[PDB]
Amino acid sequence: MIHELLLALSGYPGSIFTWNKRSGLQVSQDFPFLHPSETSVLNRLCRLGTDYIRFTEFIEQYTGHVQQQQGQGGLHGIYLRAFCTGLDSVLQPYRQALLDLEQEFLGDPHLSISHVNYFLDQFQLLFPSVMVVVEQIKSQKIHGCQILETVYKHSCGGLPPVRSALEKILAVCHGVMYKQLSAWMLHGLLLDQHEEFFIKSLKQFSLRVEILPSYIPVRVAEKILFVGESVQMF
Amino acid sequence: VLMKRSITAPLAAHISLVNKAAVDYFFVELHLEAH
Amino acid sequence: QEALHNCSNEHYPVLLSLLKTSCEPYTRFIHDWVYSGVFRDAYGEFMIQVKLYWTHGYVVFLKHIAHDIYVCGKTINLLKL
Repeated sequence: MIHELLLALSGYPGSIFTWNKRSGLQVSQDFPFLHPSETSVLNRLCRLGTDYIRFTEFIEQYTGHVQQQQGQGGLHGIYLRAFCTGLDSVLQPYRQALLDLEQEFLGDPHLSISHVNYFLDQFQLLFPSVMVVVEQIKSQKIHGCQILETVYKHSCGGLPPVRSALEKILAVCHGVMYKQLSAWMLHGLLLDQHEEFFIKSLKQFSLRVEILPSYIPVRVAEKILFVGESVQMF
Repeated sequence: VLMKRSITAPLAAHISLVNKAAVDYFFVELHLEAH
Repeated sequence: QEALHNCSNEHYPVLLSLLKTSCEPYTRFIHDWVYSGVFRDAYGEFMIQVKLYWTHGYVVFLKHIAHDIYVCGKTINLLKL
């Protein structure tokens, strides 16, 4: 029971906590060692581990699977990989929690299920909220700059931990937009390939007015487009 | 930003000297203007 | 093209450090034709290669400066004559 659950939650499926895609992790529910008393605790703990398997699976699938190549932001593309990169770094305290747990079991092997439920209560609300925020992005094939808005609107919530957590990933995706913008305004060199960063001599550029993020109004984007056209011209 | 033009500026100064010497070498010495 | 493909990730300094040493003998090759104009290649990595003095040949890295090297060497090689 002890190392087996930590094995399952880390992202490698357990033999007691059987990996399904439609019921996630489920306890085997056939031993005469388990009961309704402990089952509910195991299910509550299993929620976080199922979400963690999905997180690591998505991050692995979309980080370092191509040379960034055509590519769409629903499958390929720099923004989605940036989302996976930020998603791994927000998940670092969960890894630390599991590592700490094994050390406590080494110190005393008689700890109960109430201890692990008690420590992992703070993740217990944080994982379900961010799960649907990434789920809507995955299902609808949200492409381009709309990804930033999609995570942005649910980081305008009424839950503080979710706000900090989503805000970190949004900073990561801003970073890749800013790295491409830091050349094009001052040189004219695009560093973005087959994605949108909301701007496209005497012409040859146009503002992508439809894709432009809502917290970046049309007025500032016109000044951006002006700067890029000018530096291209001379 | 990816730029390889920062090395071109300490190189074009010699490109220009070579080109000016090439055009001058015909006229003031080999006298193509007289021909 | 591998530089411009991915430049905003963790693989950016390693790829830049790879491309910066993948061009190190090339700067020696160019460091010949700027001051003397004598042919050096036996590898097929050089695109300025072997009548009225235009019977040497000339055929992505920046092709905008290569033809300048092809003519900037041949002036020094003309003053040898």
